[PDB]
Amino acid sequence: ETVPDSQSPLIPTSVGSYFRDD
Amino acid sequence: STSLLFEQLNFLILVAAEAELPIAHSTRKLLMDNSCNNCQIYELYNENLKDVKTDKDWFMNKFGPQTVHFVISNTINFPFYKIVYFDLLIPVVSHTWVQDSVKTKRHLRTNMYSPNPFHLLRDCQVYISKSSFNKCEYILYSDLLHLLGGTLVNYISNRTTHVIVQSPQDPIIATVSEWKFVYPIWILYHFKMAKPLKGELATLCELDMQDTSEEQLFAKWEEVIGDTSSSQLTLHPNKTLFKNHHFAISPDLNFFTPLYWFLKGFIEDLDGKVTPLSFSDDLKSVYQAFPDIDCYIGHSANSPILEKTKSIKPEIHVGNVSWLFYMFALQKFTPVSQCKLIHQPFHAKLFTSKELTVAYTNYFGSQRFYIQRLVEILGGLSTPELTRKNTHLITKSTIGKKFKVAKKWSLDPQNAIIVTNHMWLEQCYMNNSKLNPKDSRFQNFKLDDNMGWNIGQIGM
Repeated sequence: ETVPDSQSPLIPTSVGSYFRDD
Repeated sequence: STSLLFEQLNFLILVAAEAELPIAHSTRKLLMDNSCNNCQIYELYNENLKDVKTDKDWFMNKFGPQTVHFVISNTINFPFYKIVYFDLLIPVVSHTWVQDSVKTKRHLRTNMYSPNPFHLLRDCQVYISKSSFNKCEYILYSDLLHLLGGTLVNYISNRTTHVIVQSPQDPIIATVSEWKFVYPIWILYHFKMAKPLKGELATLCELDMQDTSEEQLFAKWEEVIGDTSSSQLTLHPNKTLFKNHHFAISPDLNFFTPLYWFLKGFIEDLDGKVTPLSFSDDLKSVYQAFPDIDCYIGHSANSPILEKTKSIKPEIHVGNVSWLFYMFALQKFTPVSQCKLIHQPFHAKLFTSKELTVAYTNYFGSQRFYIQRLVEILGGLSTPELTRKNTHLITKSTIGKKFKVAKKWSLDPQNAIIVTNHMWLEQCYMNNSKLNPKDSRFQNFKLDDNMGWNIGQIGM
């Protein structure tokens, strides 16, 4: 499932993934 | 008590004074009782390092041939600090990192335990809103954040302390609504002044919904970082770093204009000169009118401006903004070919998110920053957690549950997550080619046996 970092996310990385000059 | 927590890891303790021998002995004992592979001691105070070049080769021969994973020191005042920290990307952590890591039974993140007093954001977990920034802005803000010891996250979480935005209009603010929304001057202030942000100045840097006009943002920037006299003046004492150099700044760096003023002041305060190139310039005449221009600074390796430039000035140094800041940390001017792959104008994206959504294990501190930068400029995503969303696991060694789980999933013909080392990422970028990650060389998970296999050396 999810194996943590070992060194919890709510709003994921892929949502706000674009730059405003893409 | 005892454990296997530090298994297969090499340590080096720097003792800065004879009074620190008891804490040096007390830390070696914790590291041995938890099964470290090796722990050397080195007494700085009992050797003359005057007039001996403590360089990269000196360090590898003196303390290798295998990697050092962690240097334990409560000071950065030693003459191979920059070699260790900025070139070889070996973390440098305080004695307390050993204690806390044993107590929590985990290899804690190195950032909070750095003794570099410039690492003013060592506590912060910072989200930089991509929707808010151009690519070249994002890259610069990340560079400076990392140079200030902070951690870059690509997700908002409970751990997140700060969200960097450009303006109230940015779509990340609304769709969200603890942690604090700030303008990028929050970063730049710490970098330029080298002291924490505490006055009314600290109030200017926070997201304010009345600032719907460009003229207001411009006015907070000129106040927070406009005008000078800074703290910790001893930390970067080479104020002529860029003397007799003159930088042509590409128009493909479309910075927020105050942000360009910051970069111009950074360069000029280090005694260098700056000319901005525009798209409508005639390049022959710009370079003929300013014949002392010897460096080009640009974002993209495929800019037409850089193609025509090379034709006119084929011996020009060709770098990116990152390159400036790396010269800043080395405190020495350095040809690009002697720096790292990330200090060149960026290649066109190689992979998509779909081909390249990688996860990684056993990379601490700057090596972490470095995988992330590499994945970015390769065109993929990286995640802090390993899930089935991931296409690859990047690894140095065979330890950690993360490797065991992902090594199991790679046996399935359906799953087909790939387990490979970091040199596949590096060689892909250097050759600008989708190489095959199951090749012999990229299945070597014994990179720690040699320090030259440290991530970041390929391309030097």
